[PDB]
Amino acid sequence: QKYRLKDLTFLLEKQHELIKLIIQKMEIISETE
Amino acid sequence: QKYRLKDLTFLLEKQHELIKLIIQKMEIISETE
Amino acid sequence: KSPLHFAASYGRINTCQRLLQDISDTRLLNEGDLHGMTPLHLAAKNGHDKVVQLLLKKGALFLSDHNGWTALHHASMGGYTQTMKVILDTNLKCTDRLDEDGNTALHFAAREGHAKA
Repeated sequence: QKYRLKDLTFLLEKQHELIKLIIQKMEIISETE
Repeated sequence: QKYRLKDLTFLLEKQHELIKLIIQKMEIISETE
Repeated sequence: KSPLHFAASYGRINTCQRLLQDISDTRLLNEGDLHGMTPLHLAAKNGHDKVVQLLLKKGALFLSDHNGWTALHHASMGGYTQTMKVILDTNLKCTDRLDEDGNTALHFAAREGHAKA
């Protein structure tokens, strides 16, 4: 289960990177400040 | 592994905050109610 | 009605500012959905303090849904101390409200384990 937990951490970090990319590429028009 | 689990929780909470930001900034035009 | 509930529930603030224009008919502001939750209830449930502040600046009365909860009940169930602090500086009379089972906001904040709340 330690091995499983390490794989989980790796996947979660990849996912976090993808989400940051989404935020930095999206369109923002009506909700701008 | 307790320490690892705590780090996992911290990262997941940061990610949740980012997702809520995405929802509150995005564009919604064709799928509006 | 349907757009305002979504905009308030997900913290989309500019949509709220646009919808709440020509302030004269407060029937839209203080109207709940099918569970009786006004926009204030939703904004506090998801923990969006700016939307709560904006709605209070128009006055939202602190009603109650189909379980007796108030905005403070939801904000405490979630643990969002910031929207709680925003609520606690207005009427200062909702602190000791009771739902259908005589639970206060403190009951929920303690049951869920939110120390700072």
